[PDB]
Amino acid sequence: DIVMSQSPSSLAVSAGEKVTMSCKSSQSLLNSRTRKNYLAWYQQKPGQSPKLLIYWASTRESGVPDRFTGSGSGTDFTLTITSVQAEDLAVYYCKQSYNLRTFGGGTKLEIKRADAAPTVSIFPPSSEQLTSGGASVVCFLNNFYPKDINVKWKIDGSERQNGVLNSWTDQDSKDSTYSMSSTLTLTKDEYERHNSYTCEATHKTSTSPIVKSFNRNEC
Amino acid sequence: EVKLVESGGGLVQSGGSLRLSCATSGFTFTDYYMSWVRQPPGKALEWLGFIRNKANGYTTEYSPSVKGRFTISRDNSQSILYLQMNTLRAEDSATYYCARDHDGYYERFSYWGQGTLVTVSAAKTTPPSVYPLAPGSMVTLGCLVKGYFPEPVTVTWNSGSLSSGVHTFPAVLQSDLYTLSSSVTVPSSTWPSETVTCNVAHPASSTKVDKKIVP
Ligand SMILES: C=CCO[C@]1(C(=O)O)C[C@@H](O)[C@@H](O)[C@@H]([C@H](O)CO[C@H]2C=C(C(=O)O)O[C@H]([C@H](O)CO)C2)O1
Ligand SMILES: [Mg+2]
Ligand SMILES: [Mg+2]
Ligand SMILES: [Zn+2]
Repeated sequence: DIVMSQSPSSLAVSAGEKVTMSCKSSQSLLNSRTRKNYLAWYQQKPGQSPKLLIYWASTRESGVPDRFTGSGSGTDFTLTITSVQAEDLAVYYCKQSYNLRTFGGGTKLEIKRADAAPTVSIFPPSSEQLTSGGASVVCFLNNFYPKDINVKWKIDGSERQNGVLNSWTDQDSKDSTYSMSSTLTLTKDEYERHNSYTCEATHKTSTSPIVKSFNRNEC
Repeated sequence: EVKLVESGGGLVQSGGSLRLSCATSGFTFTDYYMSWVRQPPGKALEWLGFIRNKANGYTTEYSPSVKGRFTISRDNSQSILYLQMNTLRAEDSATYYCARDHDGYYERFSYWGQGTLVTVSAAKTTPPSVYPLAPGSMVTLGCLVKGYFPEPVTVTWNSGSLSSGVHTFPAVLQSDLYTLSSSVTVPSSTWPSETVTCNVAHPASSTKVDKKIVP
């Protein structure tokens, strides 16, 4: 059959530096009749469809920045990005079309940047939710780097770990940061037994956690 | 301008069938092979099959993973491509893309649709609850889109006019329902003096919601 394999699985590179990734086929993709390698590269940015970058191994599609260059032949191919930019964050796929078509497993390119502290915001349950018997408290931790972050919820000063939804965005295409949402969900009955609700974020950018709180009596 | 637009994705039970369509314009349809490709959430692209162009008698080929179970066809009068899926299973849950393929010369998929999401599951359709997130130089506001099934939902802010400084958090499945949230950050001088509204849609339940963020 034709097995396509890519390397690395993932990597991070700083803006302005060079990126090299590789694509192997289990069989030569060089068509002896047309003298071309039937190997294309696609870029898939977060939440988008794949976009064609390179085909016949080295032909750069119209409108693709000159920083993207495909090379190689036979069973081994390379995509090189010189002077990488924040917007190049994406999964890159190679694809053979020598015998039907088969995609490689992708290489995830992340962007390294300077550490950045999160901006933290807390939100109490809406009256339209409380009326239904539930109470979700939301904390946004926005625009930080690197991705690793700790959030604790404290209720009247005591840590709680049950009832929590955490979700990270993909890296931002403009500023190369991450954001995270943390949602604590309680019943209205339990919500009404306590006053102080606190989101505490600990990130490598400070030894001091960022603390956001609200008090039910103040709503 | 070349346009490819998939439709027909949604929730379907295990063992069921579903047919996707892909409307096209902006190129000579019969000149081109057309492919289908799918992507399970967070996983790699998988080529499924193609239908050849008129020069090659519009014949079909399929990956071993779906041969005998999926069928590709095309309407050459209206320039629509179809994928019939049968005996669906959980492993078929994925975003499905149509892509323009070979023209007898170039080896490339020039163009891809936006994709249509298929979910194979026994769970029922549940519309979201949509809750405003208002605070108790910049101000951050949000919407909580809670307890829906299946994916996806769409969230915009002020009908898409606020796009900068928006973060929409990927949905998370807990106890058989999805929840997501979306934040927007705007100058404090502009809210609440100017209106901020999240617009949420859940196509599975035809839900359309506009939630004004009120101080
Ligand atoms: C024209 C048919 C071949 O094209 C495809 C196919 O399977 O339809 C699709 C294309 O993207 C390539 O994968 C080729 C593959 O390179 C084989 O190409 C051939 C084989 C044939 C054939 O008739 O089966 O004919 C081609 C030329 O037209 C003959 O000069 C070369 O497969
Ligand atoms: Mg941001
Ligand atoms: Mg045939
Ligand atoms: Zn309690």
